[PDB]
Amino acid sequence: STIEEQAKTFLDKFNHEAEDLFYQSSLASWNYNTNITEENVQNMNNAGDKWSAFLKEQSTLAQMYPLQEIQNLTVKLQLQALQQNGSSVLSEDKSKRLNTILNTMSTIYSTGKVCNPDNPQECLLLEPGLNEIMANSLDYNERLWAWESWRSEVGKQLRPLYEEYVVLKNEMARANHYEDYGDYWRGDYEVNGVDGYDYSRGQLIEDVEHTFEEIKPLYEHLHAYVRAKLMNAYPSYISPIGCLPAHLLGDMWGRFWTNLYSLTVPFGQKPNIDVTDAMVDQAWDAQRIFKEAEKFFVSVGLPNMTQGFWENSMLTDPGNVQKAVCHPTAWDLGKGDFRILMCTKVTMDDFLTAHHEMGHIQYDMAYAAQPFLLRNGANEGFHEAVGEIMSLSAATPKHLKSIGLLSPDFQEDNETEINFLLKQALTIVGTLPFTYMLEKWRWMVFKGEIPKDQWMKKWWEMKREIVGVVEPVPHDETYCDPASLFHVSNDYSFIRYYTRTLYQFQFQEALCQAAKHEGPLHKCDISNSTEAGQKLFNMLRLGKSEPWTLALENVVGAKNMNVRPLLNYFEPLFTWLKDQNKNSFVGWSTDWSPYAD
Amino acid sequence: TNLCPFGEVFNASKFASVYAWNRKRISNCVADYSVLYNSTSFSTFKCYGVSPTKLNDLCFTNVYADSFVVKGDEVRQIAPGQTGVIADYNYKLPDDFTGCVIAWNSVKQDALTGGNYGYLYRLFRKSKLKPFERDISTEIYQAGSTPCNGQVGLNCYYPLERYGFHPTNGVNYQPFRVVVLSFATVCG
Ligand SMILES: [Zn+2]
Repeated sequence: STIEEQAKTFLDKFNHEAEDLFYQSSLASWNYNTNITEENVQNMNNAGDKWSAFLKEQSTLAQMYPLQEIQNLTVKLQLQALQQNGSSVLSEDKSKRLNTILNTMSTIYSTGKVCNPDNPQECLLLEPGLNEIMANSLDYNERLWAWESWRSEVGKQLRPLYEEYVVLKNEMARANHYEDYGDYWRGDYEVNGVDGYDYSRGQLIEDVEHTFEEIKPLYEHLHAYVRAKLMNAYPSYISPIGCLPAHLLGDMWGRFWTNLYSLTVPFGQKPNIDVTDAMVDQAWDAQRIFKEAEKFFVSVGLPNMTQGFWENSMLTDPGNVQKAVCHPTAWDLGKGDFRILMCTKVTMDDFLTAHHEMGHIQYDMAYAAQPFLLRNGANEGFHEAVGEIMSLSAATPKHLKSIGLLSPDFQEDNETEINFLLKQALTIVGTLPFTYMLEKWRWMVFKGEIPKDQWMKKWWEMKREIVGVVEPVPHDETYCDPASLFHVSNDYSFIRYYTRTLYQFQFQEALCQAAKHEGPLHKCDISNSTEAGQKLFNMLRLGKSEPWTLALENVVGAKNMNVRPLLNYFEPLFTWLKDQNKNSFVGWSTDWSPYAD
Repeated sequence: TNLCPFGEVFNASKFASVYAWNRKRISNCVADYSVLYNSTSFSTFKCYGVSPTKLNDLCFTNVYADSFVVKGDEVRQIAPGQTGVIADYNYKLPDDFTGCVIAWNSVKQDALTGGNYGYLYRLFRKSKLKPFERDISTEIYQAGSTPCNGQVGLNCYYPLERYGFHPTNGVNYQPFRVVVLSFATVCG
């Protein structure tokens, strides 16, 4: 009759009554996402209303088993995830504001449209329209317009909410004994009471910062190169020593420089690798793509997709009548129901983002035997990073000749590989400064190191100093650009993208060292390599049952985030970029800008 | 002389919940022991103490048969010497079993879209079950050091819990019907 025993029994009733209420919610949240009908909108919310309420009922219950008396750490971990009474710690009057804010902000972001001056007849959502401009248009002013009208006409509306947002979120974070809300988000990485594997929340701000410093040489040289290439596409607008204008970066924010590849391809004479065409000819379907993806995981030992996965998953798109959300998603619905929902076209880029999603499913299925509460990746970053290494290994030319979608008559000279590495650098390396900033700006705001009358001042200062990016129009404290990005105005942490990037190359170096790969890491392909599979699975099956520093060390042999594999993956590019820059300027002046003022 | 009604035990439409598992006593008769092999439906069919062919050429003093429904992750506990909620608190087989555990998947019947909750199991008990023991007490479990007064509350749980059988589980969580044949007048 000790509190630890009593806690086990309570967790053991919670594990059986949640597996079904969480299955009723997943099961109903699938229908809204495949049949989109106002009826199914209601069956979903009720199911989630039942689930959401059940948790807080159990939440208040779990608190009468204090961790101070719990020794079995899995037991301690479950009680912890459950004892966190969360946002209800406010008065009921404030919780109504907080959730109405979050919903108001979300409904502004999704429904904001801007209309064009020289044609008010046409109005554009971000969803399909502005994003098409910010990805393809080569006209400076049109890009300038869609950039600036968004951050003003829609970003200003979020400014007041965002203030009230921060104010309430801080109250909740302090009540829970976190010093600020950013500190609350840092708790995701937090590990205690395990020797040599602990990890405090304040240890993340250092490690993210110490690791960013070893990125700078690579980025600076990527920055300088892309600048020189942009300074052709926009001859009279860019300074060869000035920051990059924020609206010229390939998408609405500059999160990924992916779309700048044509304006920055190294050896543009070389025919690019795009197997979109070889599939059509040998007749491939979403059935084949996902049957192929399944094969890759079986070559490394992992289990093949469950019988009910083939029967209940939505792989194609009925379309017309039914109306699904076509965002590729992976689903752990409960009770063995694993499903991937992707409206898959026969592209290649949809074949590689299906190896990503099945990585999820493969991972979800490994730690499926854990207790209910311990069913999730080791940290926020673990779970997307398991997916990226699958795309890395399947995109490789070595792999596409195995499956037979690339011609054996393809010549892999150095130039095609620098072309492949740079397209990777625009995405992977691009977003690291962008991501590190955006959190550090929030971390500070929530810490109060940035007052309201310096919000947009210190945002664009940090864009200039940290990122080498400048605004094309000066912005005052009436703007609120951060919340013009989807993560910001939807209440989601964003450092997850920084740490996932670093993890994936740690993982990929290891799994490709156990596959006895000889060559540059970028050509690796862990296929046919069951020694690779086994080392991955050993971490996958843990779930969050172990401290994330131990899961990472089960794979790569280190207790922490490590940049040395990142730089290593891109070093054949780095060294080419350096030579390419011998007469360019590398760096940027913090106080240039594309405007008179 | 007389035929053993094993079919009406395998062919029955309704099954008992595993905590109140059924038992039918088959005696003074004779039936076929190979009509249970080339059925090719039984996913599980492992004799743990006897052999199907020999059974025909042996007469037995007592043939008992038990019938129930459990989830797929749990038919492994209908085996001699295992531990798990089902084998500790619902149906226990002895360590000197001479018999046969036969099972198969019954989603066709026992799974309904949106819920099938008729089948129960006993989640908590005050001790483990003697072999072939049946506990049907709907009496409150005192997990705590606080008495329960026939009232549910802190560290006081109702002992039966409900199986949720949906036709989109994994084989993992789908319904399954089990039969446990136990073992000088019943010949072959
Ligand atoms: Zn993903």
